[PDB]
Amino acid sequence: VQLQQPGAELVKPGASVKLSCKASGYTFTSYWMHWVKQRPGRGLEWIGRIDPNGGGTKYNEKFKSKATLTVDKPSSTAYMQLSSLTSEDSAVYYCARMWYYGTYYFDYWGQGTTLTVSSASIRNPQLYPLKPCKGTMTLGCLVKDYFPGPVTVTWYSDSLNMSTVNFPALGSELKVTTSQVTAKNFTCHVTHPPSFNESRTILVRPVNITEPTLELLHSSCDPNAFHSTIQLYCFIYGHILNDVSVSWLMDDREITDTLAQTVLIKEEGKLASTCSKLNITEQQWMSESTFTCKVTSQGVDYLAHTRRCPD
Amino acid sequence: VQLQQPGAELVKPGASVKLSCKASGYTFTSYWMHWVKQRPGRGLEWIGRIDPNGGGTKYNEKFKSKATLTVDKPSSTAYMQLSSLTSEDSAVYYCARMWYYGTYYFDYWGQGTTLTVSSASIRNPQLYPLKPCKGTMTLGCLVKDYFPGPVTVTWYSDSLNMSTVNFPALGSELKVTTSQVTAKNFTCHVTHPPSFNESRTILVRPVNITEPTLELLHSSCDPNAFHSTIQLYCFIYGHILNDVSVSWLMDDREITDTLAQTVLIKEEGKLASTCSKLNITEQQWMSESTFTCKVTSQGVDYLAHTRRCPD
Amino acid sequence: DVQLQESGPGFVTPSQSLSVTCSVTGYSLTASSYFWNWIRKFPGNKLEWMGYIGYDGSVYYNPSLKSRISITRDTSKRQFFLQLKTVTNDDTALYYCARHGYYSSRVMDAWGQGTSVTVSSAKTTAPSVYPLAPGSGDTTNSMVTLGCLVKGYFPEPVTVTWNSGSLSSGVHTFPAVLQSGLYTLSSSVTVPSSTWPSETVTCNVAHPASSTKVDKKIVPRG
Amino acid sequence: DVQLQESGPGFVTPSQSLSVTCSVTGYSLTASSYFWNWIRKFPGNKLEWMGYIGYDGSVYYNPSLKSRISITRDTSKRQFFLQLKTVTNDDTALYYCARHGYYSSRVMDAWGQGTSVTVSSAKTTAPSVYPLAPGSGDTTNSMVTLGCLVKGYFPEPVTVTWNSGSLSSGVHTFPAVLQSGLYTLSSSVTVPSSTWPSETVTCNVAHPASSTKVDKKIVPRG
Amino acid sequence: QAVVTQESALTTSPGETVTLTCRSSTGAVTTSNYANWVQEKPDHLFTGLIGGTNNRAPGVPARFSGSLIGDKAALTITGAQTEDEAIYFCALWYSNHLVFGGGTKLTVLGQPKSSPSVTLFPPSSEELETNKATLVCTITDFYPGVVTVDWKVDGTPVTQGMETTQPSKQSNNKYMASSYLTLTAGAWERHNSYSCQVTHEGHTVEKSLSR
Amino acid sequence: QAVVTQESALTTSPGETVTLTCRSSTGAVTTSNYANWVQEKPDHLFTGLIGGTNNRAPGVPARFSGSLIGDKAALTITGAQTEDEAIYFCALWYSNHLVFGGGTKLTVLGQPKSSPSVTLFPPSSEELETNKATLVCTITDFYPGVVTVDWKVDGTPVTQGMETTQPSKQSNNKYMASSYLTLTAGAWERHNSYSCQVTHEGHTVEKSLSR
Amino acid sequence: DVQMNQSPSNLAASPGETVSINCKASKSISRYLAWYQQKPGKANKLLIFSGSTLQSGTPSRFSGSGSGTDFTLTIRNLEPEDFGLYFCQQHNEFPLTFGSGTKLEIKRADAAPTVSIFPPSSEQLTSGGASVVCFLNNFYPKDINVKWKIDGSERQNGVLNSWTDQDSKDSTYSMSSTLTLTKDEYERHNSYTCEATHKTSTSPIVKSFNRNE
Amino acid sequence: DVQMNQSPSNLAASPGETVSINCKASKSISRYLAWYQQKPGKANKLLIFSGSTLQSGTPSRFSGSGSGTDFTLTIRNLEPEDFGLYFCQQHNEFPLTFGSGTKLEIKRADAAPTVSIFPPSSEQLTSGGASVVCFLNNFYPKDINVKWKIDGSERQNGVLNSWTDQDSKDSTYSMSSTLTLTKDEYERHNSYTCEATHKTSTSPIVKSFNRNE
Ligand SMILES: *[C@@H]1O[C@H](CO)[C@@H](O[C@@H]2O[C@H](CO)[C@@H](O)[C@H](O)[C@H]2NC(C)=O)[C@H](O)[C@H]1NC(C)=O
Ligand SMILES: *[C@@H]1O[C@H](CO)[C@@H](O[C@@H]2O[C@H](CO)[C@@H](O)[C@H](O)[C@H]2NC(C)=O)[C@H](O)[C@H]1NC(C)=O
Ligand SMILES: CCCCCCCCO[C@@H]1O[C@H](CO)[C@@H](O)[C@H](O)[C@H]1O
Ligand SMILES: CCCCCCCCO[C@@H]1O[C@H](CO)[C@@H](O)[C@H](O)[C@H]1O
Repeated sequence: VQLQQPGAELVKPGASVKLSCKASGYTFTSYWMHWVKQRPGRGLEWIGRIDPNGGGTKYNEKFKSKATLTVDKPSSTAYMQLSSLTSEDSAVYYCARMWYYGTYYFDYWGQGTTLTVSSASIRNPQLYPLKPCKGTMTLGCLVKDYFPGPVTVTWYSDSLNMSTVNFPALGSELKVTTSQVTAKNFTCHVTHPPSFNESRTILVRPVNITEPTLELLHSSCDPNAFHSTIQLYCFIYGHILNDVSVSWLMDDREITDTLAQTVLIKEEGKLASTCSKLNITEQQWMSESTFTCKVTSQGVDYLAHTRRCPD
Repeated sequence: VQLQQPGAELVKPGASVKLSCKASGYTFTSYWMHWVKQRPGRGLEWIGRIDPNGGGTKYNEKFKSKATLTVDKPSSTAYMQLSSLTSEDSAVYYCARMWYYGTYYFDYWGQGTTLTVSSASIRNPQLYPLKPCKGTMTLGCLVKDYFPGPVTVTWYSDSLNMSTVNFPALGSELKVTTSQVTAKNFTCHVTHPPSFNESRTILVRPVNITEPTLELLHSSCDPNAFHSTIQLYCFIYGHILNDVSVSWLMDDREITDTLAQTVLIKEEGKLASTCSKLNITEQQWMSESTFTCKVTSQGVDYLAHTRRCPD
Repeated sequence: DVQLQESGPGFVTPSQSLSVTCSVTGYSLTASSYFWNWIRKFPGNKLEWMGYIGYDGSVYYNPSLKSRISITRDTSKRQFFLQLKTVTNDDTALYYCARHGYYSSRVMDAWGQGTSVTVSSAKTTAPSVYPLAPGSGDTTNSMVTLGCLVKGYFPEPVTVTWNSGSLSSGVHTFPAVLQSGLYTLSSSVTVPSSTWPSETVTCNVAHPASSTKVDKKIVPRG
Repeated sequence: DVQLQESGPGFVTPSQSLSVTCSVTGYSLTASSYFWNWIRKFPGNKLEWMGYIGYDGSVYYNPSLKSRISITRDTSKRQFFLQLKTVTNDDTALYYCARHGYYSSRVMDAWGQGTSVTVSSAKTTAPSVYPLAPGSGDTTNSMVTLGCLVKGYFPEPVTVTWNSGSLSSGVHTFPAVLQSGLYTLSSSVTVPSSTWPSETVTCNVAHPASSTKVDKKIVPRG
Repeated sequence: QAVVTQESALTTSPGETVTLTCRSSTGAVTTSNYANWVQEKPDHLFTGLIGGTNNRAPGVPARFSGSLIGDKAALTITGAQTEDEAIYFCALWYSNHLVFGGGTKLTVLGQPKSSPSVTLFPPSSEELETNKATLVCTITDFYPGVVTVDWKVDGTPVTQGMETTQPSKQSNNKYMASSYLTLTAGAWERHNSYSCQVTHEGHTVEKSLSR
Repeated sequence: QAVVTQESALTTSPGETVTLTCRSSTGAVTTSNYANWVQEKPDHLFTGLIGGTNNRAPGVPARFSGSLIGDKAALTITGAQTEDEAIYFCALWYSNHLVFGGGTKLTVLGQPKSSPSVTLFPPSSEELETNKATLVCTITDFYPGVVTVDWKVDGTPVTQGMETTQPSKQSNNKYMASSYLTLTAGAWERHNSYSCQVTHEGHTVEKSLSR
Repeated sequence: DVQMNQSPSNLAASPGETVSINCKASKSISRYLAWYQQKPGKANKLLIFSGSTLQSGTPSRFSGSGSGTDFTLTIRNLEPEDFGLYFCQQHNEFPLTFGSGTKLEIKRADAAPTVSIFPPSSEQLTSGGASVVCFLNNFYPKDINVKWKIDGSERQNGVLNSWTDQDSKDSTYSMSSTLTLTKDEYERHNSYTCEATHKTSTSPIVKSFNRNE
Repeated sequence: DVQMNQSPSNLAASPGETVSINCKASKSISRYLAWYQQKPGKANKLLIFSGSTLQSGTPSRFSGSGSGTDFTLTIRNLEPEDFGLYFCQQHNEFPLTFGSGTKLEIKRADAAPTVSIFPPSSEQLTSGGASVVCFLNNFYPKDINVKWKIDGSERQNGVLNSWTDQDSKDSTYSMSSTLTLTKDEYERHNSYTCEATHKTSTSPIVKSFNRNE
């Protein structure tokens, strides 16, 4: 169920406006359509009720000389036209469903249309994209100078888990919208009546880094052999297919005399897994010196450290 | 170059035999063909010389009444026919090449044909396959009872590096041939003149076992962490695709409380490689107890033992 | 490159829970073999290693702080958090987050700036600003040191300027002294003793914890 | 299952090279984690572990035998070989090959029967066979023990039967005694003293090292 | 005319029960008034709760009940949830029209204090092409809904172009706001360090940028 | 008639030089005799070495040379190899025929002693279907070429059906032989253990089987 | 825990000179001792670890030596960037423990403090309290003493002192001293004096005021 | 090397009885000591390792205990298959070393030896030597003594003894004794005697011959 109303309308004093309320997701001719007025900082005022099944219109005595109710079955749309408009009429007008058969109750309301009645000049919005400034994805749009009052904002994205926040306006008529993202591109779309002053602005800052997993294993003494060859195995799983660089260190000083054997284990599309083998002596392992395989990929230094278990 | 002569011939006393010597790999009409007689335990006797280019035959005075030389250019074959045959003529007759132009010298000889002149009865060979009897591949054939004297043997195989040995005969007329093999099937073929008493006998005992490689690795203490999880990795490379069973032991007693994680690493046609992971406590590893992964495949027990490096 | 930034409450009441966040930039909290520590310095320059959480999720704490501290992490936000339960005045300290694990032997290879945490049973207080003017007459065309006493406020910090920053040079702002549960600070500016009688010399004191902004003009005494 | 079989020369001259082969059945010499050892027993029942070659090709020797021994292998034949250089009389022993590595702590899980090696500066000698008959008359229908003395032969073994195996029961063949460089052995058979005077009692002595086969009929003395 | 009166604001703790009343100037509310109860939440979201005098609308939890108590209509919430904090409007039918009340602001206690999330955006290149600049400091998810904002570039800004909005309640019953520092493009090129401080319950959350 | 005479046997060490002579009963060998030298190796393999009096055949190593020394023809091997151990025949041409000598058996020393490889084959099922049986004991690769064979089933076989061949030289200048134990099928079913012993230079190599 | 004892707590030097800091360990830490450096307004930075191993970015003029329980960091040819805070950390065992630290300040010519005394304001005396202030600006060395005198009587109660860091421009120090009295006590007396004893003057620099208008 | 001392060297028992063998170590071998068994005509077979761990096929009647430098193998409810040779091996360190071994023979009823003396043959006296032989067949226990007497004079030179293994059918022993003389020495005397002292007779069993035909 959805009752679609325009975001905002603008007229000049003495003119007439035709507000609409489009139905969706329910039987159009089975519910009453009420119209309710709300001025900022005030309560609710009932205007009129219209029966979409027939022509049953009923008005409050206060609004009889100003309001006219209409129903469009082919378009499934309710209408309220206001005439003799003054600044006293600038308000949000909601349409609401009411159930008639059996019990009497309300349920679904519209979002309301903000009607402004003014002869003042119009200032169209200025859209500036808000640069996140590295240190965090948080995008946003600043709607600087605009005027008769109302401004609406929507967002486009290439999917993703995205949240949006629309902030209240300043007394100097400035507005801000923001978007938090949980790798795509983004843009914001702003509408500013009169008419459709639809502006749009785009922004994006992408990323792309793959983090591999390191397993530093060790070949220990076979208890059946007098001498065992101690060898360290640096397994790098899931790195970028063509970007990996392995070096070895002992006590945090790079090993250059002994050569390591670095071979490819597996390829999975654009990813790969490799193993680097390095031999050390039994004395070096027994000395409780540390050993490190430093893997460099995409400018990132992953490391793995090992040492015989002391005590 | 090859001078092909029959293995052996048999005639009755007073009859005539036609021995042949087929040429191969050289100009047939450019070499002299000599015939030389050798009786067992004696030296060589020259019989005749024939010129394949013309009809130049020359005989030793001793063999003029018995030997006749013939040359067949279309068949590239020399012939010597012996008449008035007695037991004095039972011998090996070789054909030999001699170079005429420039210098006079011998080079290539035939294998010789063993001519036996006898009226005795004929006993055809009995082929029995020699069972290697497990404990070693060594196949063979026993040619039990046979007679006028000569017996020849050849072998068939489905390729492979194969060696063969043909043994001398007993005074009771028994023979043996053997074959050493470096997984196929084998058979032996025996010829026993008169005519072609070609018999054959087959034998085979196949095998099929794949030996995997074991690597028992160990995750040691990270010197940057206060507590490290000690884990043993039993890598089994190149086992049979659907036959591998891994169990774990500590101090040669099977581990049943702790569960191991055994997963597949890679598949290569009918082979595969897996890894079994087992967690142990730091105390268990420091206690210098032994740890074993016992891998069973195709009824064979491969094992890997590990232990912290002592002292 | 890696950047660590601390974020705390500034002040906390005793018996309450202390929570400090460390935001990490450049590296992942799950990158292989890195360990993220909380350490703290007490007023007497004593450093105390509190604990760490590892790249693998493992944690280890100083035994003197066990049962009180808890280190957690959010890897999507790339933040890790220290929680200290039932704080006392002996928990007042400058809290750093650090990273070790680049080198092999338990050495901090990255440090944050640190965030100050005062554990005090005191509430937010706006300061009283008093003028500091000489108690005697000035010789003509001499130099005069005027000042402002910003007394009885909590918590830190407080910002003191002179003539809205016009008097930049000749300014001395002293570190606040904590007496009872309140801070006392003194600021001074040196100007020509001919500028003071003909122009305005005012200190602007801003205490954002109470949203206080006051101006104090230094008027000669009589 | 695994079977180990030794194969040696039987006897070797001092200062020469000793070579012993171990044939293996059932298992590969390269199967993971198995070790193949040479061990030997001296006449006084003392066992000495000599050394091993590993599944990986590595070797390790008893330090008392280092620079003298060498252990090699042929993996296609599934054999492994011990070579001992410059043998002396103190190298006379029963040589076994063994397999350890099934269990974790250096314990022989398979043994061969063993092959005897006599290091002696002596050559092949056929034996002299003398009869052993009583030096007195026999009571009628008594039992008589006759025998054969197989003296002065080298090397072992020698095979002694009685009437080509017809006299199976009542036979005692004693272990040979090595004096000088020669072996002496005695065999005996017990028969009715009524069988001896009417039938033939002959010992058959076979020494294959000299291809000797002799028959000695036990004739009564006078 | 006929007017409808409700309480200005009520306060309940989670798990408790609360009653909101609706009085008519005509004297006594009856079943002929069809006492309707509607719920308003942030972003102008109205939801009909109860019709008749007790006829619950489909999709409304059972903890909302309606009745007539004394001469007034009454909406009782039995076992209040934190999601029930909202503005509740009464509506009575008189012959040919419907009259709403002023609404009752129902606050639900027990909600924990929440520190604000702050994001500082520098001016875009397009705005710097003009002769001005606007640094944007957005603030979300703070409770209670009172907050102050200061700026710091030259040590202690006094006036500059510091402007803030009033706190507005979010759908999660937390609050949001935004602050702005308007300066000139020349002043932007002149200074380097910029910082927004957001003070809430005596604690300051600060963001900063440069370049 | 005219006969040709050579030495019966000569012996040389590897690396040394050796001369084999060829004398004619007619008096003196000349270039008109075309003194040919041929080489015989095991398995009846004859290879022509030298023609004329010194005309080396293609494919013959240069260490083989021919000459006329005194009244005889002569083949000189300069730097003898172990592969040269063979039977060397001389051949002289007389008018209308060619006369061979008796041949010289050239032995090359320095060859190490080699123990025999022994293989014991049990009787096949097809032979056991008859009323007899033949155990086969093959022997190869032993040097020197003298060997004795014994059998063991019932302790000490005396006669039975023990038969052996004479040692025959292999192409590698080692020797081969075979032994046979013929028994009855009933005797085969009666006994279980069977063994062949092969004694060479006083050392015994033994093989055995059962079932 | 391993207790690290660092010495000395304060060093003064000029650029180009050589200094040394020492750390003792309550128990043997093998070679695992690290030296860290902190510049004013900067995060802590690791210089040396494992006793003598330098980071790639640590200048060669820094070196470390020692073992067991005695370790020393030596800094040769001091550059202006080297003045700051230094501290040692044993990294042989958990928990990781640290030393007290050493402040290396830069030397400069001796400077006499500008002394200035301020009486309490009327705004403060309205509430019932009084604060007498004494400033000593731009002096070196840091060693300085302050004596409060009321009618010639020394006063030690109610005094708070606050020293500044070494100035990043002229290498001087500044000190504030506040004496707190009640209004009733402040109005009992006439002459208020602060005396500043510093290396630059044999007699103390005396600043006073009379409570009488 | 580790020296293993095994005791006792000989045990005699009947089926159903319990026996124990001990091995001392010159140095501590922890728990790593193994017991092996050898039956007559069979290869060595590992019974126990690591002091007390049995192979899967080792019967439960075999057990092992001990540590450090003292280890004991106990065999309860002896079966006829358990009689043979036993030896210990330390497997704590290389080189692997072994003990002397223990022979466990089966008991049987005491049996007197059949004694038989043989003079030298004419074939041997042709060459110039002489060998006098004395047999002692089918006796138990193995303890037995032989004295050679020539004309009543004891002879100890030129004597060789040879004992058989315990018979696999009747559990008895047999012994041969050969006295070697020269022909010249043999023909100097008349009476040749061997005396056999055994448990089954108070007086020694005496067998003699006269050199006179
Ligand atoms: C580490 O050392 C081992 C030896 O302990 C190396 O493995 C040997 O490699 C050679 C070839 O270079 C082979 O001939 C040997 O058979 C190998 N030994 C075994 C037991 O198989 C290994 O290559 C070395 N690896 C590195 C990275 O240094
Ligand atoms: C061995 O122990 C490790 C823990 O030290 C296990 O890894 C953990 O597995 C659980 C799931 O069971 C995960 O939630 C943890 O995140 C893992 N730990 C880490 C550090 O990643 C591992 O599964 C165990 N393996 C075996 C075979 O026991
Ligand atoms: C590209 C590889 C990224 C790996 C991110 C792994 C983040 C979580 O990893 C693991 O998940 C477990 C969930 O049960 C947690 O319990 C563990 O603490 C954590 O280590
Ligand atoms: C199916 C797997 C069979 C593996 C058989 C490997 C046999 C040889 O393996 C290795 O070959 C090297 C050659 O240089 C030798 O030096 C090494 O000693 C040996 O271990």
